[PDB]
Amino acid sequence: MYADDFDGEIEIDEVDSLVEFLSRRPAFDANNFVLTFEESGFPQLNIFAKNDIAVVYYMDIGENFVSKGNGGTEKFYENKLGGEVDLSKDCVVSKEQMIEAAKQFFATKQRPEQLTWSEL
Amino acid sequence: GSYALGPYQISAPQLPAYNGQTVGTFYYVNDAGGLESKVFSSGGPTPYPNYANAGHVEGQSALFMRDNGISEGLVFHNNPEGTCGFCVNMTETLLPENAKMTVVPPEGAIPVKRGATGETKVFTGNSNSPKSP
Ligand SMILES: [Zn+2]
Repeated sequence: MYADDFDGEIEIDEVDSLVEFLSRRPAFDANNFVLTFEESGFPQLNIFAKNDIAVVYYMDIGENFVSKGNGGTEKFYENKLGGEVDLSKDCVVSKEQMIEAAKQFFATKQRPEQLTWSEL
Repeated sequence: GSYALGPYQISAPQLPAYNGQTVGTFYYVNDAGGLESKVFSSGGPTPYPNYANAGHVEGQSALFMRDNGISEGLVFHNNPEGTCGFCVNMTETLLPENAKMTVVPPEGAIPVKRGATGETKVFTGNSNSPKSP
């Protein structure tokens, strides 16, 4: 499976590597992950992570979903040089909840059933 | 490499060197048929923070078109890793229906995240609108 983060792309073959990979925080105590099985990048799980929190997107052609936590904004980083992005606090989910989602997407190649989703 | 925008022929303006925040020039045609431009940078607050691309250069370009009834636009940005996958997949939702917007990354952009593109993309808006957060 393709796995992209701040530092580039590696290929992940089993869940334990994936779980270690999602723990990486190369800069600003943050990361931006793209998990996909397709060369075109669709479907993908696209994860913003900072401290012990995260925002999770699932994307496919004609499909756009975002995690639904429990609201202002929360700043996440998109890259290693510090490009910032403001995301909804309504979408911030626990770092653990995000791992479980990424596990389900790795085993199913489809939208994880763990998280609550809002459709965009 | 110039691009058509209604009657006008526009090629890339000089842009800051890329430092992690994307910067871009948006060109459009006003109701009199005149040429206008705005400079956008990424990283700001936005009215739709649930959409990861709303605060991007191309997302502000799209929401500006929605708020001003603009139907044709052209944007040049400076991100060497291209136009991101959030924009590829969400930009027609921000765009008002049938509006056309051409996004031009820098020459020789090379994407590093799947879903991203290093090529010029022509979005045409679809019928759905941003959901409020
Ligand atoms: Zn973008």
